Amino acid sequence: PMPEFVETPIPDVNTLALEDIDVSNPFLYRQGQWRAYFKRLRDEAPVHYQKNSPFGPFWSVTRFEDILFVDKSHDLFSAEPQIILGDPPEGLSVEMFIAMDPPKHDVQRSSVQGVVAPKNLKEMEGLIRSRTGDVLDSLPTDKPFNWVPAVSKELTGRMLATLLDFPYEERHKLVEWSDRMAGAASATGGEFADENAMFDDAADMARSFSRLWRDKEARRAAGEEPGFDLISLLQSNKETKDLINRPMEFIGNLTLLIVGGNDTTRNSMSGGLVAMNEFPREFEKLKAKPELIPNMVSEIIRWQTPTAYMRRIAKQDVELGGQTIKKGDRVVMWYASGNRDERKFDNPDQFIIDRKDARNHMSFGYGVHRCMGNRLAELQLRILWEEILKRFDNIEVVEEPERVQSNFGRGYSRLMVKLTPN
Ligand code: HEM
Ligand SMILES: CCCCCCCCCCCC(=O)O
Repeated sequence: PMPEFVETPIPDVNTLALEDIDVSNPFLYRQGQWRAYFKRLRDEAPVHYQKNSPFGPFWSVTRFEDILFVDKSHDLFSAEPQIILGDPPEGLSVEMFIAMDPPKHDVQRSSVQGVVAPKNLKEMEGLIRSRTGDVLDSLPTDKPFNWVPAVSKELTGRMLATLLDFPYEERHKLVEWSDRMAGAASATGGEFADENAMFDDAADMARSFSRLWRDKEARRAAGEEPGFDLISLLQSNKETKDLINRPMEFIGNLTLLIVGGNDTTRNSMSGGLVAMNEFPREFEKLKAKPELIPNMVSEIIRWQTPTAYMRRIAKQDVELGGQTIKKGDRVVMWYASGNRDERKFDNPDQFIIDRKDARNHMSFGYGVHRCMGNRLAELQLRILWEEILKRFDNIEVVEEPERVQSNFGRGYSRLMVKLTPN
């Protein structure tokens, strides 16, 4: 059983020899050391091998251009068998096409991609906007409140339910299951170290998803209008009508969807407020020119980088950054560093809503695995800020945010916000 990660003070990077820089530490983000640690790696060892880590030996690729190459080169770097830095609880490795190489990756992704196709998103836009306005209206305006459960987690759970047509009153289950899987100490240095609960969740999820498939099939056989959820789409296409007969594909694809959209959406929604707090001239610029919302959504996603990395394994020896990556080595593409690389972005650490190249961010990765839900993610953020401008003249963070323990998700568990209506 992987032991629990206990927080200790992270020293300055200059106190360390290059070979001893270990960025797998899941408290780097919380302690505000990630920026300096990744800068030193970009400047002095952009392709860096760490031989001593709790998750095992690994390479760190930290420059924007080098990450691009690795992410795009599925001929040289495999996404199998996992894309988190460590390993899952033995027996609890779920099959997900995010950790699959072409050509199977392509078959499975194509079988679900229609759920976030633009025509499908347009039909979801009104429900997303309704819920966003209802949630914002319900918020207190005379006192600070925790934005994380009140807004980010609330809207994300509703969205995950809509994607699977999951019972709304059980939506919390999708988040709880996703949080435990992504926060496994063995995989991300997260706080979830009870493996029995992970096995319990796996069975509860297989049963819940199986019940959902059979329930939707029955309702379909009864002539219910086919919805815009993944289940309805899967049951509407010849190749996936029998998907329940293949349980690895079924449970894997559905688990990937909810984990993929769980804390990414949550921390995108919270992170924009943190960026507004650090660069409040950005809020005045936005109020003066709302047209900049779409570009600002890209800049929020660049600055926050809700998912810090994706991991690969070298299919062969590969020369990169003056180093020889050996076949079988684990290679970690640090999006969180790539997006702060001044070789691509001027003033990278600065939140600039009118940033000309904000759309060039690598927060969704690049290559065959580039985030499938990227348009829905941008849609949710665009609606949130449209509805924020309608209601509030100012939003202030009145307390230092509390940040989540993980080397994988970059996020906030507590964000105290004071709203000023207009
Ligand atoms: C800003 C929000 C989001 C972030 C930061 C994010 C992050 C990522 C990243 C980094 C990847 C892999 C990139 C790569 O390896 O090159 C990915 C893939 C994926 N994401 Fe997201 N994502 C977001 C939104 C969403 C949402 C809302 C969903 C669900 C609706 C989703 C579902 C997926 C799926 C299914 C994949 C696998 C695609 C594949 O492997 O072919 N994403 N995401
Ligand atoms: C414990 C092994 C599984 C870890 C969680 C699944 C992998 C992450 C999938 C979501 C990707 C993302 O959110 O960017």
